[PDB]
Amino acid sequence: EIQEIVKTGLWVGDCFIYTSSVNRLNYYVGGEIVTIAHLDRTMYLLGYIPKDNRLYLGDKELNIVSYSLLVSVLEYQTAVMRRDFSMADKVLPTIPKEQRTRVAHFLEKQGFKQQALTVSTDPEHRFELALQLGELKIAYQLAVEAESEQKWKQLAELAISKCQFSLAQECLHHAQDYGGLLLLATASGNASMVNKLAEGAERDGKNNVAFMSYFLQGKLDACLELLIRTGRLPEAAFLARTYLPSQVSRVVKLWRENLSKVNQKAAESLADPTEYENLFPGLKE
Amino acid sequence: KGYPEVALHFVKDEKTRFSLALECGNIEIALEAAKALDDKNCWEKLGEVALLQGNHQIVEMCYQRTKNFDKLSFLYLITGNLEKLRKMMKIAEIRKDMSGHYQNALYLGDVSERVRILKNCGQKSLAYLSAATHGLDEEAESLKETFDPEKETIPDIDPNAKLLQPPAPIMPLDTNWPLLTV
Amino acid sequence: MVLLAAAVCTKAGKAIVSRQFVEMTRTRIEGLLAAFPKLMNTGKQHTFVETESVRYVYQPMEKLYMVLITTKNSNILEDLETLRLFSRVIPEYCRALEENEISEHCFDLIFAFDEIVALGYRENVNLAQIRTFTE
Amino acid sequence: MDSEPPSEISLKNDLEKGDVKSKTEALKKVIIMILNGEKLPGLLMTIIRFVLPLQDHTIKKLLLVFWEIVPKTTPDGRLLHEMILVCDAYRKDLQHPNEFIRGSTLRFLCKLKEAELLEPLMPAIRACLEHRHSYVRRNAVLAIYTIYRNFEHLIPDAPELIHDFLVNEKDASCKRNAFMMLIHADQDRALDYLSTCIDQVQTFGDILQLVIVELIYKVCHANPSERARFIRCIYNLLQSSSPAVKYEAAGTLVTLSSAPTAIKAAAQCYIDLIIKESDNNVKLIVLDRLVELKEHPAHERVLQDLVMDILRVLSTPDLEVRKKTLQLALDLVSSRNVEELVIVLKKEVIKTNNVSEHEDTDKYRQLLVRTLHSCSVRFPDMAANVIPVLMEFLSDSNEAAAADVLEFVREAIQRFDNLRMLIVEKMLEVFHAIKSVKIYRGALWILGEYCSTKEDIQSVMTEVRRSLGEIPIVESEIKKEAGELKPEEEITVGPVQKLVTEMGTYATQSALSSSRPTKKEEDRPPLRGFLLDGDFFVAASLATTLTKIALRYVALVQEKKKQNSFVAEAMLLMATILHLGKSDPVYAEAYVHVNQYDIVLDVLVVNQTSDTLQNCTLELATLGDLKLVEKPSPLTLAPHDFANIKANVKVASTENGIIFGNIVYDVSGAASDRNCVVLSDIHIDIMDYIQPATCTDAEFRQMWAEFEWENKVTVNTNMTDLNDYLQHILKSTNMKCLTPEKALSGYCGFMAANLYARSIFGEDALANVSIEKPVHQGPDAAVTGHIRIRAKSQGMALSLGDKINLSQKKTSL
Repeated sequence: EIQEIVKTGLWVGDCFIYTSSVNRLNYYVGGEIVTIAHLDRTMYLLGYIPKDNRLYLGDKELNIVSYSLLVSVLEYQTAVMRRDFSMADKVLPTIPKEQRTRVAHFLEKQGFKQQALTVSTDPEHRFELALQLGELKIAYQLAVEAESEQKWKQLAELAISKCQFSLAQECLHHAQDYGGLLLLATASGNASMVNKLAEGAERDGKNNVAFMSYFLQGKLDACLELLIRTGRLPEAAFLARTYLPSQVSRVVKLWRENLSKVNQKAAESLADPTEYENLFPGLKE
Repeated sequence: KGYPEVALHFVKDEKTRFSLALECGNIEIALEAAKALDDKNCWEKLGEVALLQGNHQIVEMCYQRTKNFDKLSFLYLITGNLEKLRKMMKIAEIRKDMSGHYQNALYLGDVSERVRILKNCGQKSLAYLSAATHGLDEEAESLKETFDPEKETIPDIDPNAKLLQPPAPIMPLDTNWPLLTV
Repeated sequence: MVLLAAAVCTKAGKAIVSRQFVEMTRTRIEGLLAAFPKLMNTGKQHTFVETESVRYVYQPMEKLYMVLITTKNSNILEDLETLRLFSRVIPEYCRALEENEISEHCFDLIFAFDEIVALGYRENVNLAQIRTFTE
Repeated sequence: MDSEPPSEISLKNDLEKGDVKSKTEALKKVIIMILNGEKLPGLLMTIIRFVLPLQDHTIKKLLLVFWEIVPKTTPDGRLLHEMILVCDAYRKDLQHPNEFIRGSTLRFLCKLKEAELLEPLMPAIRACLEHRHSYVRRNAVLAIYTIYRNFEHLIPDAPELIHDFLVNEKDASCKRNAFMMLIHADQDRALDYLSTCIDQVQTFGDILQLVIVELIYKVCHANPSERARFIRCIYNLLQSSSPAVKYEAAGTLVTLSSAPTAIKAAAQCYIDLIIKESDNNVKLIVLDRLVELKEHPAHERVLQDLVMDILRVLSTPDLEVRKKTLQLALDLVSSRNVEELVIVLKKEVIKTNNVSEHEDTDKYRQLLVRTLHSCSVRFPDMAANVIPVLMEFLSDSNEAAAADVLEFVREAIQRFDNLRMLIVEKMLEVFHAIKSVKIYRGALWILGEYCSTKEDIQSVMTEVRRSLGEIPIVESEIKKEAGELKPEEEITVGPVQKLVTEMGTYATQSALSSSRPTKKEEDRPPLRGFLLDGDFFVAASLATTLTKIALRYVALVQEKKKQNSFVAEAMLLMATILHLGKSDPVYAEAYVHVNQYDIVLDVLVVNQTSDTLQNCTLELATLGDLKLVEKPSPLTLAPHDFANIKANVKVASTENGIIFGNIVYDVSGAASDRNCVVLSDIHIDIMDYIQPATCTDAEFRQMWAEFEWENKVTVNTNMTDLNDYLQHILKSTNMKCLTPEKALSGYCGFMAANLYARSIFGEDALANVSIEKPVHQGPDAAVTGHIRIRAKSQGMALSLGDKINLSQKKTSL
């Protein structure tokens, strides 16, 4: 049963070309209704006269208007219906831009995402077909390594689903996605590719993203540094004490100085242990 | 007065009390004024000033009630606590703060904390990678088995290379940062 | 309440008769009706027009506005429909809209307003129903 | 009685009179005066006495009316009790055989959230438990819910009384008529019951079920209510690139712009969007779906393009629709905007083809030539199209018609070097019949640059050179122009060299050549002859002369950024330019204090005197745009009283009829001639009353033009930039420093602020603060700034002028 109502109709082969009460000229293939073309006004199918190379329509007038039937579209789609997807692809060089994407979508609806991918002019339709197929690599080329982050975020999730972490780390990189990218990445235990995607985070006040990156194998890679950058100077002093290479003396000073400028006088800090905070000789391991 | 003198004398308004505290740099009074101002913002800002006087116990309390468990989680190895660092992890687990709950597992020598939190997130992949690298392949495997398997894959980061960190060599922590106060 | 007030206005610069379902818009009713209905509710010959953050629905009758006001809304069809039913009920009481005759049948109109819209929720009315009350 | 606040003595008289009509009218008159908001308690005993038990509905209905709008306030005839004179004999009213009195009584009684009527409203649901109408059953579900709202969120209101206590809401679902006052907080069982009811609906009732519980699995099931929710639900299940093709949204949408052209213009926009989603470059913005109405098959009958032609407009429908339509042609089809703008421009620009597209007003013609021509400058393909169309523009062969044509094309040649060689011969033709400047200017430039190509030039130029018309600006343009390109490549009776001779004479020299030039004395004072006179180093030859200049284009010239361009189609642009896009002794002491962001005017009121000042009241006043947010409220100012009394302050209000000075503060006391005295607390200014508003560069510019701002002062302490003192002070005279009017460099760089306000004074206020901060060896006056000021009759101009100097107040009591 076909969606678009048949106001009048005609049989061209076993395919039914009909007019619709939407002014749509549609054709029935497969029990599926496709729109061959749009009628602008209300039109009736007089008949198909092979001579003129036309379908002859008439309005309210007992005169002629002509629509040539779009046979290349019809044959592509008919072949798709039959489940002769390859056959429909032979038709494709003579299906233009957006029409290849549409005919592709027909091919797809009937099934076979991949054959639809080759014919679809539009890269986006290829890109989605590639996610659907589960062809990560093909979807990856289609995104294209530099930008198209939206493509990559869809790919990155798809890659995590398949538990193919590898493709996922690359998608997230291209995506950028510092917050998400870090989560996959900081699971390293050696911080192998986690610093880059959090370099910014250090100084953006995305300190949290930054600390996980650098402290992951007993190393202070830029742990301290993230804390200085942000102005969370106390925290760098504190870190320095923790792992004691006694760097604390310098950090506490820089910090103490910062208290005097940032209006503290009764906790002013400019001493070694007298005015609140405590430089390294107060401190210990 | 930026070195309170006049300030000490009139302090009756919960705001004047708040103000007084940052101008000294001793935020012990701040928290109470901040309390009596009935407001969260004050607790996080005085907590930050607190970290500045040096002591993180006071920061924790504030930051906990402003609900910045994740800031705390970040602070905590920096501070060198491990007991307090665990408390933050749970109460940030539930928020699904992935830059809160997530932190602490790294910060202790073993990663197990993440593995469960991530399991609850449904982030099975992330949970396996974290666990596996520490040599907690068994937990990593649990996550794979409950969810989609395939743990074999080697990402741009390691999926099984040692994670071990010696957590905080300091015996007295920086929640216990020394102070005299003037 | 969703419906603040149901109000008959004269664009003389005053609310001629009006109904406050529960004590809220007393004096408030007159100032809103007086300013906004004068400009055609600030309309352009559109039934919905919103001004000073209050939805005004209206119909002009002479120098008078029959006005429904809301500042919240549950459905599109409903606001018009209470106004509409009101517009069947109002000429039975006052023979179109006109300030003096509206004034004289404050009781009639006001009672209909309570009956039509109860605690801001648009009930329904009809000219026969109205009769039992004023009997 | 429309609104008559003193009439309460007559109403009492009218309220009982032995004539039922009079009583009804009286009670009615009370209602209308309360609703407006006027005096009512005097009457109460009289009002209450006739009506109370009766089943006679009209008085009862009237009294029932007055109990929902003021019952609480009025107390002469009612007082305070559980079974007040609102409901005591209205238990009879509730229990009458006539549904109307019971129903009415139920309805007001339960409507109140009153606690002095809580008990009488509860079994008041009895009056409507039996349902003689749809109205009775609806009245009941709404009244039970209103009872639930009135302090009975527990067991006093939730079960059944005998059929409803919060259960009409359940019953309604399965009964013939629906209505669910159950929207929040009510029985779960009824909520569930409404779902079942979606099927067995009553349509008004369906809108009530539906506000509570929405989203269907179906298509529908029937009725406007379900239908209205349904389009919301559809937008969910396909959000993607707008609705595209509007759903059931279309019906309300037309009325949304009933005034009348704006609907079509909007409709045209959607229809264009819908056609296709193109590239989406500069004015190629069509979104929605890529294919849904395609574009451009060659077998499609009678094609998509027929609708596309409407959008190409001269005005072909009316102006609002026109502006939308030109953008819309550009939007579906072009390369950017350029392609379809050239087609569109070809139609609009002046020709010999149609005289419905040519006009003898020179600027419009000229502008139209520039619009067509800017497309070439934008995109190459257009150069080839433009030049032959431009020659058709010329063919009109009015002095002026040629003139406009010549003027743009000459600019195009500056861009388009020795590409437009072909045009020169066409361009000369109409240069001979002449009555204007423009024709001479342009022609002399084409014929001049183009000399290598042609050889005619003594003959063409010479008829004009000895002809008259208007010739100021002619001089300038001919001066840089006449010799150019190839040193000896012409000859008719004057080769290119005669032309250089001529070119020099026309500029400012003298020489017999082309039967002498028309004028020699140059255009506007700065231009003069001399530069070019020096020039022509190598006689009219592409080298480093006039030719160079001519066959080169000044700065960058690309796009439609207005660099040898004009930005789309000239008529559409006028509309876009228009769019501004604007966004008893008394003593007082006082200070202003702020604690926990509460701004208050502290006042201390002092009686230094032994004398009696009892009868002491304190008030802060509303002057105009100043207002009290709460006056000081103590009854202080007594024999030797010192008190601190706080008056809260606002700055923003609406003008009151009393004086408009500083701040009025009123203390009252003993005295009978001057029972009220006005005495002051510290300064507040007239300036408060101004209201701040802002301008953009377009609004500022428009207003500059609109009314004069010649008036200037120089204000000291404008040494500083815009941001510092000047902004803060300007703020207090409710002004704001917005956009610039500056032109900074190494010699220029006064800071310029465009100011705006819209004063509550019947004027706007504008100003430009120019800060004369030295960026030259000779400053105006060094640091300081001159503020050029206005207001709409420059009555606030002056406020800007002095309130940008200094401004500070403090005290320390």
